[PDB]
Amino acid sequence: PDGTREFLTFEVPLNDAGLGVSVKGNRSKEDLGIFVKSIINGGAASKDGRLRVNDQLIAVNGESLLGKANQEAMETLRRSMSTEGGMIQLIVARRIS
Amino acid sequence: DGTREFLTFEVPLSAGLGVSVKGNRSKENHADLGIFVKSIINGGAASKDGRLRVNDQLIAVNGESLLGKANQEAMETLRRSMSTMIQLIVARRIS
Amino acid sequence: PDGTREFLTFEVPLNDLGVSVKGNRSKENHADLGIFVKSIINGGAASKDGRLRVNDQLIAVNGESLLGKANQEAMETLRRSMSGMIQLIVARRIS
Amino acid sequence: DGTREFLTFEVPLNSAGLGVSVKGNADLGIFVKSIINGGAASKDGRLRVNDQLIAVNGESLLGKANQEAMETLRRSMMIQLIVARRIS
Amino acid sequence: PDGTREFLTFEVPLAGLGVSVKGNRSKENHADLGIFVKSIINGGAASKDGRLRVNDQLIAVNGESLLGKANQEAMETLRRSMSTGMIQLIVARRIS
Amino acid sequence: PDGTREFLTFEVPLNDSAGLGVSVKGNRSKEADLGIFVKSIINGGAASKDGRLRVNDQLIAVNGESLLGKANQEAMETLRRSMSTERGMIQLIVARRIS
Amino acid sequence: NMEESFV
Amino acid sequence: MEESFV
Amino acid sequence: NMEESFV
Amino acid sequence: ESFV
Amino acid sequence: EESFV
Amino acid sequence: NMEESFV
Repeated sequence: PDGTREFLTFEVPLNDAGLGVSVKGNRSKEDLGIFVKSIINGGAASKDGRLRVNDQLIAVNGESLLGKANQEAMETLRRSMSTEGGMIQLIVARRIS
Repeated sequence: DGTREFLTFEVPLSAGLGVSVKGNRSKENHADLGIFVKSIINGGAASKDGRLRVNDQLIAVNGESLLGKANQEAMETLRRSMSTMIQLIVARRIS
Repeated sequence: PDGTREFLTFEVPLNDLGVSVKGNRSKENHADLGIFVKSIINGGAASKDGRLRVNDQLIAVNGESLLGKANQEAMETLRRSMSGMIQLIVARRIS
Repeated sequence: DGTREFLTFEVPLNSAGLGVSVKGNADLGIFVKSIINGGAASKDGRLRVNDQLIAVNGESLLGKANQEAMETLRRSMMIQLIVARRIS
Repeated sequence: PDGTREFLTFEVPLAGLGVSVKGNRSKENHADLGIFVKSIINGGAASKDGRLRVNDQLIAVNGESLLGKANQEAMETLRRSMSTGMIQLIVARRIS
Repeated sequence: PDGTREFLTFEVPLNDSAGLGVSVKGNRSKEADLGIFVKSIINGGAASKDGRLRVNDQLIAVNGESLLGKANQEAMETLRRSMSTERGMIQLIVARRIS
Repeated sequence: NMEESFV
Repeated sequence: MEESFV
Repeated sequence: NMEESFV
Repeated sequence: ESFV
Repeated sequence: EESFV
Repeated sequence: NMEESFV
C-alpha cells in the first residue's frame, strides 16, 4: 500500500538460526523498500512478537537501509545480520491505523 | 517548541512536488528551526497524493537528510534532491 | 528486551540544560542498548521546556545521530554537540 | 535443454518452506527458477537453478502436466528430492 | 548386456523416432530384461539429435514408465506413447 | 540421502529361497524415515557373487516396484515379497553416493 | 527566513 | 524378440 | 522476476 | 513462478 | 530394524 | 553506569 507510516524501534534477541522472517523488495510503475513478507512461527521474531508483516525495514543496528535501492538494501541487511557468522536493534516503518 | 513524530510516505511525480516551504528561525535563541511546508499547491503532486500537510517539517528526501544543517543548506539539499517518486520523511506535531 | 518505541523530535531552548543521561547494557546478550534520560533537574532548560521525559532514548542531537555508536562514543558525541537551542530526536515507549 | 542425470538428496527444514520458486516449461516439467537466499534449500546448498523436479518423498511428477505437477508438489509439502540436472 | 546402468533423460525433436527396439530376455533365469535400442536409422529424428545410443534401455516415454512391465506390455506402452514434435526419453546406459 | 546420490540399475541372478544374501536396515532421522539401506553383504550370497551391490546403497526399486513412497516397515515387506520365484533374477534400482 | 516554491 | 520400428 | 530473502 |  | 533378505 | 549530567 502507498499510505502513511511511522517509525518504531525494538530490540529482538537471538540464539534460541536467525530472525526467522522472509523479506521482499517492493517496486511500482517506474523502488519502495524492503518489507516483511512473512514471519516464521517459532522464529526469534515470532517469539518476541513485536515485528509484523508489511513492516518496512528501515535500519539494523544503526545501519540505515534508506537511500539505497532494493538490491543494495537487501545486501546491507544480510551483511548486518551476519552477527554470529545476540540482539538486533530494528527500526521499522509501520502504517498508521 | 512542540513535539513531533516522524512519518514517511512516497509521493509520485508540474513534474515537481507543488509546495512552498519556508525556513523557521527563533529570534531570541538565534537558531534555525528547519524547513516547513508553508502551502501545498492545488493540482500539484503533493495535492493529488494528499499525505503531505502544511506545517510538516521536511526531514529527509529519498534518504538524504535535511537535518544536520542550516535552513539555507537544507533548502539547497532539497532542491538538489528533486532535480536528480519522492520518498519523504516528515515530522508532524502531536501537540 | 521489552518495549516498542516511537521517534519524536522537539527543540529545547537555553538561557541564551539540566539533564542526566546513562548508558544501558544487556548483561546476558552482551550488548549496549543506547543512551537514556536518567533524570531531569528541576528548573533546568529541559524542565522548563517540559517535552523531554525520563527513559527517553537519545537518538540524535542537532542532526548528529548517536545510533551506530557504543555508549561511550555516543555519550562523547552528545557532549560535543552541545558547543541557543538544541534539536533532540528521542525514542519513547508506547508499549 | 540437453542431457540430464538424476540426482537425489535430502533437504532439512525448520516452520519455513523449501525456499525456492519453480516455473513450468508442449508441456515439459517443473524447474527451479530461483533459490531464496537463507531458505532451507539455500542452507543445504545442493539444489540448483534449472534443476527439474522429478519426485518428492517418492511421489513422482513427470507423468503429470505442469498444473497437476505443481499441485502434487505443494501437496507434498526433511524432504527427499529427486532432480534432473544437465551435464550437456 | 544389462551390466551396470545409469539413468539419463533428454528431449528428442521430430516417420517417427527412427530407431528399431528389441526386447531382451534371459533364457536361464526366465526373465524379461527390458526394451533396448537395437539400431538407429540414419537421418531419423534420433540420429539428427545424436544423444540416443544403441543398447540404451528405454525406461520411460513422456513420463510413462516401462518398468515393472514385461517386454510385450512395455513395447505396447511405447508404441502407444509415440502415437500421441517432442519426445521425452529416459534411458538406462551402461557405465560398466 | 546420506549424501548426494545417483540411481543405478543391475540384474542379480538367484539359485534354487536364499535371497540376495544381505542385511538391510531402515534409516531414520534422529531429530522421518529415510529408506532401506544395505548394511552388509554376506559372502557367497547372490549379491556377493554378482559383485555390483555395495554397502550403504539405498534400495529404490525391485523388478520395477518402487520402495520410495513407502515407510521403512512397508518397504522392507515389499522387498521380501518381491523375492520369491516359484531360476530367478531380481532387477534392482539402487541409489549410491557420488559426493 | 526565505521561502522557496518548489514547482 | 518382438523387434519394432518406432 | 522477483526479489526475496530470509534473515 | 511460485514459492515452495 | 536390521534384517536379512 | 556511564552517566553524563549537563547542569
